[PDB]
Amino acid sequence: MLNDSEHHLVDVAFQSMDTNNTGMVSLSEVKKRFFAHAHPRVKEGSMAPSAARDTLDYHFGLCAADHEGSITFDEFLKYHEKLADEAYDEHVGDVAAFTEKTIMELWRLGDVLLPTGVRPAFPVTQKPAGLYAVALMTLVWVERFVLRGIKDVVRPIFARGDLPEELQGYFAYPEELAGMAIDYVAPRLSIQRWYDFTWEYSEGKYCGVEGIISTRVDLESLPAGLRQFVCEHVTAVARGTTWMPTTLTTNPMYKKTSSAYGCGVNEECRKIHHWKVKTFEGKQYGNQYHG
Amino acid sequence: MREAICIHIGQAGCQVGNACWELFCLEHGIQPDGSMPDDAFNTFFSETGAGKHVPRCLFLDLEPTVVDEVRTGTYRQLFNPEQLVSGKEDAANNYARGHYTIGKEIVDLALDRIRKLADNCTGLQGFMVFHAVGGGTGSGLGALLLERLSVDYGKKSKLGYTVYPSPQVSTAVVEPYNCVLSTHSLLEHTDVATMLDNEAIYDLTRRSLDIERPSYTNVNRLIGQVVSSLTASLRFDGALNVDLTEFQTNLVPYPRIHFVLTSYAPVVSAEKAYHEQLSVADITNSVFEPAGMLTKCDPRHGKYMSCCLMYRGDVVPKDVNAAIATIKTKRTIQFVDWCPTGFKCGINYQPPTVVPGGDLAKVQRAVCMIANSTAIAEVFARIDHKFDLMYSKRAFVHWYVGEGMEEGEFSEAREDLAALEKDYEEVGAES
Amino acid sequence: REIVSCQAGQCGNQIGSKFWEVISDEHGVDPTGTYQGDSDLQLERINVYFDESSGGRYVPRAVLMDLEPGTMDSVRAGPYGQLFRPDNFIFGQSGAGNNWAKGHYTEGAELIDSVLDVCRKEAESCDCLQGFQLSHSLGGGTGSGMGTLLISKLREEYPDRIMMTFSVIPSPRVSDTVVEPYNTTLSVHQLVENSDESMCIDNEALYDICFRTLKLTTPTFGDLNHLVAAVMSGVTCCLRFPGQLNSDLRKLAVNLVPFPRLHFFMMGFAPLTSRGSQQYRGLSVAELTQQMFDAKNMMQAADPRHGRYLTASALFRGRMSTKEVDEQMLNVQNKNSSYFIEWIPNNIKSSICDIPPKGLKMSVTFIGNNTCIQEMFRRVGEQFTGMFRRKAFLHWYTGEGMDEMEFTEAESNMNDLVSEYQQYQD
Amino acid sequence: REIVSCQAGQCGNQIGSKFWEVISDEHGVDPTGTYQGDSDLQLERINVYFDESSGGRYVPRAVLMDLEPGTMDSVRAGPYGQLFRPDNFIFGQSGAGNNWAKGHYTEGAELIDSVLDVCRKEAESCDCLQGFQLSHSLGGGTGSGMGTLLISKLREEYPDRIMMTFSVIPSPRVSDTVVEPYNTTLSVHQLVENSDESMCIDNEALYDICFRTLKLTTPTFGDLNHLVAAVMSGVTCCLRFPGQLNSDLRKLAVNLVPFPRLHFFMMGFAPLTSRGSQQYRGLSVAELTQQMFDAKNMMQAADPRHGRYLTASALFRGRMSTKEVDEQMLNVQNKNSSYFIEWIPNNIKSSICDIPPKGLKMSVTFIGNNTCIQEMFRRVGEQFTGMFRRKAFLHWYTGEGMDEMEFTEAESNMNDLVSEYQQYQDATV
Amino acid sequence: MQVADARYEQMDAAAERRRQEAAEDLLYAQQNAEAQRVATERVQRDLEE
Ligand SMILES: Nc1nc2c(ncn2[C@@H]2O[C@H](COP(=O)(O)OP(=O)(O)OP(=O)(O)O)[C@@H](O)[C@H]2O)c(=O)[nH]1
Ligand SMILES: Nc1nc2c(ncn2[C@@H]2O[C@H](COP(=O)(O)OP(=O)(O)O)[C@@H](O)[C@H]2O)c(=O)[nH]1
Ligand SMILES: Nc1nc2c(ncn2[C@@H]2O[C@H](COP(=O)(O)OP(=O)(O)O)[C@@H](O)[C@H]2O)c(=O)[nH]1
Ligand SMILES: [Mg+2]
Repeated sequence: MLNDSEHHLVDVAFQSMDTNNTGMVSLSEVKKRFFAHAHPRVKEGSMAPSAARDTLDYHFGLCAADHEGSITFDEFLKYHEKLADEAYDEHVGDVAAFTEKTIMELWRLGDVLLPTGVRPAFPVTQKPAGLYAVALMTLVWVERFVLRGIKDVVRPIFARGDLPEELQGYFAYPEELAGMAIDYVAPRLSIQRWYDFTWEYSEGKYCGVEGIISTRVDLESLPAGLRQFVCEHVTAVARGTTWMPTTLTTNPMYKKTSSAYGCGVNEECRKIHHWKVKTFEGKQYGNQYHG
Repeated sequence: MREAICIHIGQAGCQVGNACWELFCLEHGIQPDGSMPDDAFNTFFSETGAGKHVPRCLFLDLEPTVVDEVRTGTYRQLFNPEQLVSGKEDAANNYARGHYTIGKEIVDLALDRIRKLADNCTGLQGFMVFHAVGGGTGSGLGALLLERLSVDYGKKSKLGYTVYPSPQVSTAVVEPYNCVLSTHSLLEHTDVATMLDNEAIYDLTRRSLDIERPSYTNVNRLIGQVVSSLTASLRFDGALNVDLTEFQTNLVPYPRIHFVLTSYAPVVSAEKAYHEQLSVADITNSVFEPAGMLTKCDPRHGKYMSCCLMYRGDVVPKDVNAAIATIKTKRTIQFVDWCPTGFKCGINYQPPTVVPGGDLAKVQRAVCMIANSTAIAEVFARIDHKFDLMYSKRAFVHWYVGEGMEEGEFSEAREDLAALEKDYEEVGAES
Repeated sequence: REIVSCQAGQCGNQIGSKFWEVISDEHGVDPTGTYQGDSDLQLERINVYFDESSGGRYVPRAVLMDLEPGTMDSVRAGPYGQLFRPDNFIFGQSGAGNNWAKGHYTEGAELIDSVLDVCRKEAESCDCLQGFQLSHSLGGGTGSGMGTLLISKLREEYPDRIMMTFSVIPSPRVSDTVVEPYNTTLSVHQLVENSDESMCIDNEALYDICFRTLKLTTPTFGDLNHLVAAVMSGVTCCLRFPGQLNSDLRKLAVNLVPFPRLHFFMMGFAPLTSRGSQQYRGLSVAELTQQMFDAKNMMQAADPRHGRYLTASALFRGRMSTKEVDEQMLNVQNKNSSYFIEWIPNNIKSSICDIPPKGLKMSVTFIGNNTCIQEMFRRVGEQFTGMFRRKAFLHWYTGEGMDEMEFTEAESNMNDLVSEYQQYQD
Repeated sequence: REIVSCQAGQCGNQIGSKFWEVISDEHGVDPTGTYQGDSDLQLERINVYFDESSGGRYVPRAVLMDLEPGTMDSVRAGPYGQLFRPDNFIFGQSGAGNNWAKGHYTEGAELIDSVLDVCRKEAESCDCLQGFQLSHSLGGGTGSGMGTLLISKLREEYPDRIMMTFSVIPSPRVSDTVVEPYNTTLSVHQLVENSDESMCIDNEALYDICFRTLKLTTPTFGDLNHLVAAVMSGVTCCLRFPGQLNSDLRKLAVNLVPFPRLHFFMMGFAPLTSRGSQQYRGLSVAELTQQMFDAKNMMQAADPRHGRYLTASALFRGRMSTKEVDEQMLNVQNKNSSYFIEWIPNNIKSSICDIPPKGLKMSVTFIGNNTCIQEMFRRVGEQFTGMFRRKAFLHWYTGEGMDEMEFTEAESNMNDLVSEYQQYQDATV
Repeated sequence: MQVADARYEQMDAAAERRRQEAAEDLLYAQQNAEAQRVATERVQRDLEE
């Protein structure tokens, strides 16, 4: 039996899915919005997303036949009660929380990035760490609707929470793109330079991040919705946009053991030079540099 | 004046010299760029009118990865494009090839660079070669370069820091072959040789520095520290300044008895450092105990023959004398009968400087020991037995004989090492 | 420095295809040959496998060799098939017929002129060639005959260079050819004289790894080729990347072959972990050693417990403290001295490279000159003796320029090799 | 002081599953494997039972064993089943068939090699192994037949490590399988030879505790397994937590094994009280001693009054004064001297741990080397004689490789152990 | 006393090194999870096929 949170989630799913507010939802739309890769069995690896679609067929076929190829919120709620009942048998500690998570993941509900629809692997506000701070993401967009992207062109040097809510979805990890039909664009060979990402928040004043988009991205292949935000560093400097402070994360997979030899040398050398001079004028008492 | 030319042969020589040069730059206040942000650096850094200080070293490896690592790293602006020689193909764990075939094609330019460095220097005290006798290019090219240096520069002092194969850990199987074959060069054309095996330093790091996962970086840093403690007398002021020839004479009693063991105190981490009062007596006892030994050679098993102490910091000669008298009184270690004094000590006011990124704790006083001891016979009496097992069944000898070396050279090197063991046992014999 | 790769037969073609895929993934090279690497360390040693053109395009120093031109179109359809040069594609018009004699005396001899033309071109392009790297199968016709004939001529032309060969030994369980022992014996007697390091892979053990270690449900040959490619990259990782204590193709050999005849090695890779046990495993040098020396992890159908290790080499990759690798190898020897020869001390060499393979904290490739490798030779020799006592299937070879007693010389060579292996085993 | 736990059969797998649940609860470990404990002491000594992975996954050092894959499926499907390493699940296609021969010689022998490989993997990776802790039921086939193979081989491999075996000894009243005499006789002589401590459990005594002490109405196998899991945690409480008087498995063996063959012990856990009477009881050291020495609290069914105590071990948990915990044992000895052996002064060894079980402010486990342990051996030996004299049910054993000779040797060894216990029961100074 | 004062900043540098290594360990755990995900995706793909 669904309690308040799952009831709210299933109602939101049904409402967002029925754009006409008629309480009558098409099975083809059920297949379109069914994120079958979110099935717990599919995530485990013993089920196919197509098999999830066909078990959805099994669950809804007779009701669709009764209601002329359409589904009512009452039967949707009955389906979700059956899902919640099945969720008890599954082995997680928190059955209820597993239920909200499964419902949201299946029906594409929750903190979903507006432009493309990618759900963040980790919360947007927190700065990236680990693979989320080292591995490059895929620059994605929506074209009339198909999602199309370019691999490994965005550095993870910035927090996605600082972006406008209408621009976050263009940036997404392969973790997030997993399970989504993503067309791909071959990048264009070019030297290793990085385009910025700037947007306008007031007349004459702009904000953005510096050097996150690789120059391998083809501007012509980019849609007009992203060409206005992607720009060259010289253009951004002349435009005088505000820079959000990003963090440069060094790749450790290529950290030579000998690279650790020379860390702190500059600061220690400055301190020892100060010690040397202070001894030379003679203000130094105690530990004295002897030459 | 007072220059000392450094040589870094083979991979191990390259990393050891890397650590040594980083520590020297930190000691003298030189940036990795080469400019400082008192002519106390001329002994390691060649002064130039541009404000830079080119190091007085020769990196030399027959394979290019380590020298290219140096050419890529933080010391690009410090290290000269030359004095950083790269080969084309490594000797690859083959003494015969490293000393015979691909060694002659590079020793000429190596000697050219050496002559350039010597001409740049004016009062060169001596050469300081760093290598591991286990490695192919290391052992072979070090042997050949030391032959050339001995036949060219005459009786100039040559101090070698050799990473001998350890009793149990060894990264090569023909390493006993390379060790026994390079022993002949290390005995005749090397003025002093110093054991720097890896097990002892690993154990010292895991005991004192409290490093559960020690690597070559810590070992190289300890080697740099002991080398700096050796050269601090000629780099900085001190109560009893000692030169290369000074401790040379006071350390080598016979032309063949020059292989020496080293130890350092106080080796300790920062967290455990302030809980202990690092007095002169305490550091001397820590040195004389086998725990602080940088070699897998227990001095209790033999008799001390000559000891050299490099004192650094606020050590006072009275405390030095009290500590050495206490060591004489102590029974757990005994000296050879014919050398009653047996102690050389050189005091310096300069305290050691800890390299950031390392693990040594800063200390107000430190001491290094370089010792000729009769117990040194055990490392060689272990390596020859290590070698004989392979040599009996003629394993791996075809690689060495196919690179221009006679099979009798193995027997000649074994006989030389046997004589070395014999006279190590003979010098300690009671009168 | 530079290593030039040749790969013969359809088996060798696929092995080298996935090898070039994994090398290009490690070096940040797309199928179009451009550089997309994120680190400078991916370019300093790009000349080992890729040669730069006038326009900056990196083309592999690789030669594709097959009598069947059908697999060339499959390589074209392959994801990275556009990476190679067109002229390095020496393919015959008539099929090999699964015949070592056809690959070695009739068609192999007539195509190996152009093969050596291409090989000399690549060698002269190389600044200082380190050696040749040939991948082939000893059960097929063109993989076994032409590959060994190429080994012979390349050894004749280049004495000092290293002929590292990756031969696919057939298995009784994975027996997919009736002339398998004919081909295997006719190839091994060429290998013993013309190869410095002839390190073999076996399909039965590849299946064992994919079923129990990685626990694949329906593993195609792609998984096997990925395994052999990922363990093939480990011999040259130390050349392509800086190492705390590295080696190369014959710094490994000088420590791995105590005698010239004994130069056949058995392979192993770590860490290989399954989907279920991916998260339960704590990556460490100890866990890598737990899997290198596991007999049921090795890439051969010859259990190392039945023999004693003559020599071994552990090519570790990744930032790892040297004390643990040294301690692990030393105490493995100490606790398992019954499986290590007493007259060569510290049978295991350990080398360390800083950069691990993409997607792993630390990995390691294992080279083993174990005496138990002679079990496969016994199996092949027994199958031949059974087939030759009645002189069957040899007419296809004899009518293609093979004298009968050449093969008997080959069998005597195997008997000598097995005699040496057993002599040092007991 | 790591301990490796091995688990055999359906009974062993379920008892160890509930034990690992209890240990994870005590040390603050989620089913997902993360540490959500609220104290430092949990993490201080968590290496005793759990090995840490790269991502903070604390995997138990448990080797799970059964010739039937159904029990392994159940253990994985359990709420804490995801904690166990997937490669530690070693199982066969065909079950033991409740046959000790099939478990020890035919099917368990073809699978024992991988089990020993996993045991070596776990044991030698530890810094310093305390020992092994096997859990099984002697009545069953794969729990007893192959569990004994575990003991035999781990003895040859690790002579000096502690060996601790929890055998659920079958009882005539709750005998739910018929070949219990054969299996128990064939397993007891193997246990007595090469186990440091064989610490017995009885299902009927567990049922008695559940029905009367805990006042449960319909107790299940989980309710039965909770008590034995509690004593399983209590024995190593001193290992895992600091205390005013520390102890370990070797201390228990030394103070409870006067002679090598007398290492079969009594179990007792306190406090045990029904939720109805839980708040009616003044819970202190005196009541702990009362319940610990009470016969009904023992979860092996053999009255201590019929015999005499060789030795006793009082493993107390809780932050309490030590004068009372010592004086209680002293007073017990001083008055019930008729139930304690005269020639060991102070038969009771007591140790104190500072951390009581979660949800309890102090508790105690009892380990009793008593002379009444042989009553169960005799009552199953009579059944063994009855079945063996008529050659009944021996074709299933002899068709798998055994013979009458080994059955007779097992009988003789078991009777020798019984006589050794009886001689010290009626021994005089 | 000055040596102790410098030892204090030595300890702070050591703590910085330790937390950097902890971040590295977190990254390696995430990489292990990434390999898990890649294997799972391959299984999903051939299940679709
Ligand atoms: N102290 C110290 N010893 C090292 C270091 N690196 C390698 N070694 C020693 O060197 C031995 C391996 O041979 P290497 O010295 O590296 O080889 P090489 O001198 O370059 O000669 P080749 O093998 O021909 O390249 C090991 O057994 C180590 O004992 C290091 O960084 N510090
Ligand atoms: N590991 C691996 N083995 C293969 C592959 N392709 C074929 N084989 C093995 O090679 C044998 C057949 O060799 P074949 O391809 O006909 O060699 P060819 O006749 O010289 O082209 C079979 O028994 C297979 O087991 C592959 O892609 N990977
Ligand atoms: N305490 C306890 N005893 C059990 C449990 N499961 C089975 N048993 C006992 O074990 C006996 C049968 O053992 P069995 O399962 O056949 O052993 P196996 O063949 O090795 O799995 C029965 O008499 C039960 O009383 C359990 O979960 N807890
Ligand atoms: Mg080298």
